[PDB]
Amino acid sequence: IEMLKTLPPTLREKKRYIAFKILYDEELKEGEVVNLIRKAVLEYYGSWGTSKANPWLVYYDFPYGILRCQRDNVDYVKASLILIREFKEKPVNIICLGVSGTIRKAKIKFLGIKKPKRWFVIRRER
Amino acid sequence: IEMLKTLPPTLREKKRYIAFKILYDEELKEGEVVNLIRKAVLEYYGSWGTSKANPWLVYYDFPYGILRCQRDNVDYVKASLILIREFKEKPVNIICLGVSGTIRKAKIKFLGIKKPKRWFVIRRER
Amino acid sequence: RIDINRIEKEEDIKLLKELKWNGFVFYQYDDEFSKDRYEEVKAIAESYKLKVYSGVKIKTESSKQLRDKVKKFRNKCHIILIEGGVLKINRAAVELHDVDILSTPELGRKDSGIDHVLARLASNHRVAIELNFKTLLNKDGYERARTLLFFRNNLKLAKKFDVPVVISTDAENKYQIKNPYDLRAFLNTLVEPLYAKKIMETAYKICDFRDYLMRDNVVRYGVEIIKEEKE
Amino acid sequence: MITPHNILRHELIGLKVEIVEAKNKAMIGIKGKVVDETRNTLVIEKEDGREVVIPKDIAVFLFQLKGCKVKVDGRLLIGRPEERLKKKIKILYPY
RNA sequence: GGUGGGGUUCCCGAGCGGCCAAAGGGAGCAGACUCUAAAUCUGCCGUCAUCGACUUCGAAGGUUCGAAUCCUUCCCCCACCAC
Repeated sequence: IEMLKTLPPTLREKKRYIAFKILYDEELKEGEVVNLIRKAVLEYYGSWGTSKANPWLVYYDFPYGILRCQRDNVDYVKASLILIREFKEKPVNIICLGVSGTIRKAKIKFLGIKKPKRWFVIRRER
Repeated sequence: IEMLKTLPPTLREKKRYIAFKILYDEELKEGEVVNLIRKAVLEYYGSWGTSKANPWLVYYDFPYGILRCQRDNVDYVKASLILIREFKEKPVNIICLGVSGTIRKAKIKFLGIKKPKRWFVIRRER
Repeated sequence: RIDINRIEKEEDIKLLKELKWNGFVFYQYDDEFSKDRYEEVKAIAESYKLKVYSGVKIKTESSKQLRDKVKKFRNKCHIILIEGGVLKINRAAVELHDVDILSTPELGRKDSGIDHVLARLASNHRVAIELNFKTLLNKDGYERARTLLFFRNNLKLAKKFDVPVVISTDAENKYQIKNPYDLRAFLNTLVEPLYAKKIMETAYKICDFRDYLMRDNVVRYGVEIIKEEKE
Repeated sequence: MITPHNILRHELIGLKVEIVEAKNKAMIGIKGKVVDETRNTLVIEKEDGREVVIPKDIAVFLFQLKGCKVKVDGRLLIGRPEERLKKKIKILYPY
């Protein structure tokens, strides 16, 4: 088996979760969102900043979305979100709602109302 | 006439001059050097770092070259010089010789022997 | 300032000496090593002005039968490297406490470089982490991002536990090699310049220790001099 | 016979010794024999006549054998000589 | 955050405080056997590789006439838990 232990929280990367929206009347696949956010995070950070602020999209079902960040550099990720201009025929709009430390709290502040827990049940049932 | 005064040296940008070489048996035009160093300086800096460290090539006649930099971030420009990997059929090699504050001193330390002054004569004769 | 690369021609190494480099390591990534290659290493090292230390390398074999055979092939050469993304061989490689430097946690794994238990066991057994750079020059953009994220994670896990780190380019050709000031400025760009100097200091001291160990009659750091009772 | 390899387990008492490097500046330059030995300590009687108490882990020792002169750390000589001849394996990395 | 446990040879696994006591099995090498090979048996079995002797029972300290074993500490590896 290939298993890696999670680092202790004094040594692990301090993270934040940015909740945002990709506003347009057009539609997107989540892989297109990952591709555009990788191109933009390169275009604003280089190798140095992308090693610095740790970008990874975690959720995109609706035009809303949730992405993970380092704690000291959420303003850098937001400035990376501003400089979207064009994707191959058209722009997309990226508009941030807020930022929190978890999904249950950022889900209820701007995104929705209830607090879901799906990772536990897909780990224990499957 | 369109003229802009040079900023006073307490307020102007503190600059350094990196002398380097583009080692290959192949040949390059200086515009190709400017294009590759712009693509690489984007790919390592983004908009933020390219506003930060001020890249501009000033000289390329031989495979040696001279480029201008900000003073606090010459290590960032060098790390931008390392990550050259490929240009459309082939790499180019970028190898730094040194860094100084002017052309007459960086020209004699690694590049050549004598100290030329060409800007003054092309300004006063032409 | 010590590099780790393979030898192809003499002009490349003559260009290496003319810049800053005082010595380097010849890299044998194969299972067929003989004295002819090492004599050619001697000839090219005595060609202009240099000293080269040769090593051997293994990849993708068994768990601890490989450990015994690796010790048996290591008893002929100076230093050694074991590369592999498998954690199972990595535990034994940091457990056997005789490998000098360790590489490849990022491209065979693509999940995370060093585990916390792995870093604590490396602190007890004193094995060093070697950071390659040819992996940076044969990837794409987000691959560079994930790879340097892994290197910054491993840099923290080596800084907090005082794990020795050796930087190298892991070169393969004439032009894959880069400058030592470049690598120092890049490790300055990542976290700190003092740790960047400490990496080069450790890279010199580990080869100095292996040379001082295999040079004379030295067993568990015991120096024996003139008028020996040696059998 | 006393061998430079098994000097990690041979008895140190009854052998002339001088130390060459130590962190204590006045410790450097002594010459004498070994009389008493505890876990990280030698009691050395000088030729001049002064008994000195030398800790092992801070210095390196040069033991004078029958003709030989062997340089061994006292970090390798950690432990009482009873436990040292029982079995003590010490691996030192001066990085 | 919690309970019941395990770490011994290259891999799976036993072992009264005591003569490598270290059951072992599979593996490697060699012998034997066969036209060749499989299976069975024999010795080395980690080393010298004929008897025999020494080292390793996760690591350190301590008890003892003497530690895989008894005590303490440091660790890791299992199993299962949100409802």
